Amino acid sequence: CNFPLEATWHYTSYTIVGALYVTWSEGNSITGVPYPVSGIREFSNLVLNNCTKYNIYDYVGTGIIRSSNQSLAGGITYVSNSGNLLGFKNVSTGNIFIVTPC
Amino acid sequence: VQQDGRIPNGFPFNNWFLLTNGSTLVDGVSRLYQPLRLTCLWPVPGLKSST
Amino acid sequence: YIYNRVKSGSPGDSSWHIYLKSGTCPFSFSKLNNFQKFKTICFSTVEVPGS
Ligand SMILES: *[C@@H]1O[C@H](CO)[C@@H](O[C@@H]2O[C@H](CO)[C@@H](O[C@@H]3O[C@H](CO[C@H]4O[C@H](CO)[C@@H](O)[C@H](O[C@H]5O[C@H](CO)[C@@H](O)[C@H](O)[C@@H]5O)[C@@H]4O)[C@@H](O)[C@H](O[C@H]4O[C@H](CO)[C@@H](O)[C@H](O)[C@@H]4O[C@H]4O[C@H](CO)[C@@H](O)[C@H](O)[C@@H]4O[C@H]4O[C@H](CO)[C@@H](O)[C@H](O)[C@@H]4O)[C@@H]3O)[C@H](O)[C@H]2NC(C)=O)[C@H](O)[C@H]1NC(C)=O
Ligand SMILES: *[C@@H]1O[C@H](CO)[C@@H](O[C@@H]2O[C@H](CO)[C@@H](O[C@@H]3O[C@H](CO[C@H]4O[C@H](CO)[C@@H](O)[C@H](O)[C@@H]4O)[C@@H](O)[C@H](O[C@H]4O[C@H](CO)[C@@H](O)[C@H](O)[C@@H]4O[C@H]4O[C@H](CO)[C@@H](O)[C@H](O)[C@@H]4O)[C@@H]3O)[C@H](O)[C@H]2NC(C)=O)[C@H](O)[C@H]1NC(C)=O
Ligand SMILES: *[C@@H]1O[C@H](CO)[C@@H](O[C@@H]2O[C@H](CO)[C@@H](O[C@@H]3O[C@H](CO[C@H]4O[C@H](CO)[C@@H](O)[C@H](O)[C@@H]4O)[C@@H](O)[C@H](O[C@H]4O[C@H](CO)[C@@H](O)[C@H](O)[C@@H]4O)[C@@H]3O)[C@H](O)[C@H]2NC(C)=O)[C@H](O)[C@H]1NC(C)=O
Ligand SMILES: *[C@@H]1O[C@H](CO)[C@@H](O[C@@H]2O[C@H](CO)[C@@H](O)[C@H](O)[C@H]2NC(C)=O)[C@H](O)[C@H]1NC(C)=O
Ligand SMILES: *[C@@H]1O[C@H](CO)[C@@H](O)[C@H](O)[C@H]1NC(C)=O
Ligand SMILES: *[C@@H]1O[C@H](CO)[C@@H](O)[C@H](O)[C@H]1NC(C)=O
Repeated sequence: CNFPLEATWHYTSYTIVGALYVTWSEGNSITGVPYPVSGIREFSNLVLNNCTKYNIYDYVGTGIIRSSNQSLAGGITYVSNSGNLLGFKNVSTGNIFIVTPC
Repeated sequence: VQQDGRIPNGFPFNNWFLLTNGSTLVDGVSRLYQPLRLTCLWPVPGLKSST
Repeated sequence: YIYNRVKSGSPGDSSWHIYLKSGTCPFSFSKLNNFQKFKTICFSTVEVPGS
């Protein structure tokens, strides 16, 4: 599939210049990143206490994340029966985070 | 190894992963097709470069 | 759309039928004369990327 490259002179005339071609297959080996992160050995980001957009273990949405601590024995993802994050446990440790819709 | 190759109920699967070809499950219940019936099981096997 | 069988002067070409097929486009060629509306169009007899 492709992305046509178009040219115009002040949006009067329009013509195609060329195109960018891309192939792909679905899966989870390669991830796009918003900017050229450097220095960091393992990439993640977490903002607390006011609205964010998040991508957390493939759950995507918006809201406010706050830290807490409860004896949540079990896995690392907690969701509603509508598929929305209620919270998550930060894998390497026992800290848990609560996710709310601002 | 139990009769018919079952893993004993109550075992903790300390380092046993589910195999995948793509995505992974994190939390939930489902029917899987996985290499979990044993014909053998060899403890602390003694594998060396001479094996 | 015009098929010039008449170019032969003696239409043995009447045994041939040459016409446009339904295209890969969200419109029928023959219906482009109804009151269809565009911002821009352009037509070509040669391959154009994205067309
Ligand atoms: C399939 O896998 C599942 C996924 O992991 C599994 O479910 C999980 O099962 C474990 C059992 O191993 C859950 O156990 C939790 O343990 C808490 C931890 O404390 C215990 O364990 C420590 C480690 O084992 C011990 O150190 C500690 O014991 C010590 O302290 C005691 C207290 O001081 C003392 O008496 C002992 O001597 C000792 O000194 C202890 O034993 C425990 O807190 C936890 O909380 C539940 O119970 C509280 C009491 O009922 C409720 O107050 C809490 O409020 C919990 O109930 C919630 O979860 C139930 C399970 O999900 C629901 O029925 C309830 O409705 C309630 O759910 C609400 O809240 C959830 C938010 O908290 C929300 O998501 C729900 O929608 C709902 O709103 C609990 O025992 C573990 O958490 C289960 N984990 C998960 C994620 O569910 C399931 O068993 C497996 N399937 C099969 C077939 O087995
Ligand atoms: C990632 O994606 C790959 C994608 O292909 C997938 O690998 C494929 O796995 C299946 C399972 O791992 C392999 O296919 C066959 O599986 C049977 C499984 O046993 C069941 O079925 C038989 C028949 O229904 C029952 O009797 C049995 O009880 C079970 O219920 C194997 O037995 C097949 O093995 C054959 O080949 C061996 C080597 O060639 C022979 O020794 C064996 O005799 C088999 O012969 C049979 O099949 C031949 C097929 O060409 C046929 O010619 C023979 O007559 C005879 O019938 C077999 O392997 C499938 O091969 C796998 N893929 C690849 C690349 O090989 C991965 O599992 C998936 N991974 C994950 C984690 O999802
Ligand atoms: C899940 O839980 C783990 C639990 O450990 C969290 O991972 C750790 O994150 C901290 C951040 O959370 C990493 O530790 C250190 O972070 C610094 C981050 O910068 C902020 O904090 C400093 C704190 O002094 C402020 O000055 C600064 O403004 C920022 O606000 C790094 O700069 C540190 O680097 C230094 O130490 C390392 C280790 O000794 C040296 O290699 C570096 O040269 C340097 O001197 C440092 O890394 C901590 O390392 C992380 N944990 C692990 C295991 O690595 C995860 O963040 C959390 N998950 C999520 C999503 O947050
Ligand atoms: C069949 O014959 C006619 C003549 O019998 C052919 O048409 C003529 O071809 C000549 C030269 O080849 C031209 O000068 C004439 O002017 C043609 N006729 C007309 C009306 O223009 C015809 O092409 C032959 N047709 C075939 C073989 O398909
Ligand atoms: C709100 O977000 C801005 C960034 O969007 C940050 O400066 C500020 O501390 C935030 N927190 C709160 C609770 O106001
Ligand atoms: C931990 O839980 C207590 C439970 O009573 C709460 O007051 C405290 O803020 C929690 N949060 C954190 C991050 O410690």
